[PDB]
Amino acid sequence: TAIFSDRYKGQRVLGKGSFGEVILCKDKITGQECAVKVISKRQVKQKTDKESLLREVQLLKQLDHPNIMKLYEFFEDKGYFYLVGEVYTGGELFDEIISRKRFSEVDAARIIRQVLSGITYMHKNKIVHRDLKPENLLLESKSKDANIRIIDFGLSTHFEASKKMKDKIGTAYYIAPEVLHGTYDEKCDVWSTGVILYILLSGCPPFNGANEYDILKKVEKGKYTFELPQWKKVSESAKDLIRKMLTYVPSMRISARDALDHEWIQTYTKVPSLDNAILNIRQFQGTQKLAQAALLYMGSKLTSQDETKELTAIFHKMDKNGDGQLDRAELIEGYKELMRMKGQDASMLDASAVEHEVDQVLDAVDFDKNGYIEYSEFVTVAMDRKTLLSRERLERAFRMFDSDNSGKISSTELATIFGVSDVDSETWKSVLSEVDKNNDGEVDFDEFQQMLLKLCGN
Ligand SMILES: Nc1ncnc2c1cnn2CC1CCNCC1
Repeated sequence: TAIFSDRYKGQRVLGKGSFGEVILCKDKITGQECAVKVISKRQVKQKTDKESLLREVQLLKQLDHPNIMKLYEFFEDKGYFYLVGEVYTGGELFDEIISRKRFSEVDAARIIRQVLSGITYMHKNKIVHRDLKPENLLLESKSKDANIRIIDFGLSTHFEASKKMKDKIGTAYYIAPEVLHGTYDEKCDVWSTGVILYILLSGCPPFNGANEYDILKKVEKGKYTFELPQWKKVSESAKDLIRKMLTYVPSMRISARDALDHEWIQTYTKVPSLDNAILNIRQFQGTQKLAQAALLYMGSKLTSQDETKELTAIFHKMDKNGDGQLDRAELIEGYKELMRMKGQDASMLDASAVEHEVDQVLDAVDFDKNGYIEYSEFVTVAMDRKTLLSRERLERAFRMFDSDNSGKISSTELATIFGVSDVDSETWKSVLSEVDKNNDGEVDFDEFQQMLLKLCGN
């Protein structure tokens, strides 16, 4: 019967993970910083019963390995689960790798040794990941010597994954064929690691396609090749390990522990730079992140349409006198009422968070916080703070993808982006034709924003 907000306060948002938002939190007594993953019961269903979840959490809190995220505490209330663990500040592995001048098999081997080391340890404890992918590999700190920390190990056994595409970007490339068909075991993690290793050394997914289902069809057939030009740079032993890890029948697939003893791991963690692989990983990364940002922008526009009208109706009802005037305490009460009905905002953990947010909106609008305020003006501002925020995230991702600083995305590139985003081919072309009436075969940022608004009913 211990409450999460009695102990921890939210400092800021760390980002979106599988199953929920991750908030940087701080212990109110000790000052300890923690990364808290907040899982919404309404958004995410459980796969196991109460007893199985508690026992797994209890085990996970005791486990310790340098390549595995450390879990500290678990909480639960009427609407949420709170997974409290150690903060890591190095960011995603692949974002660090694209910022390097050089990258060799020695670097790749040291990365994969770390991932294999962590996996081996968790397998010894009968914990399977299943959803292992580059976004679940965080560097512990910004130091060039930083260890990789694998996150979300063991979670997918207890929670059902989202079917929504905004939560599924990247996932199809890395999933083992046996997970698609239902009978899987710890060997599925060695497959996913094999896919990651294939991409580290070549910069392209082994199983690819024009959309999610085309990727899944390729994974399911299990056929891949080492026939690209950049594979001629690579040692035969690297390709031998990859073959063992991407073996189709799991009983015949190499174990994590035996992969650590493989000739390639032994030789290269004891050579030329892969310039072409770095080039492809940077493009891969930019493409994946812009599709994510596009889907998140479309989502936040829909969330805004929903919340704006809801908040107006909450205040209209609150305004018993009917003159449009409410005070700060009434605005706070109504904003808290919005959080009860929705439960979308992870950063509004308690009453004290919403009070700060109300004050931030009031200080922006230039209205006095100790008198009565026009609520319609408050609603417009409060929602634009989420609307403009998501608008800037999209733009940054547009600039990053546009590595030539051309200012434009070509029609070929839009097909790639919307393929990863799983927006129907005929559907976006229609939206493009509606906005691109000069047959340029390309769009600038504003035109791209306009397409996305049209692809979420606006
Ligand atoms: N333990 C963590 N430390 C810092 N950030 C974290 C975690 C766990 N999740 N997150 C959020 C990031 C957000 C960007 N994508 C990778 C995960």
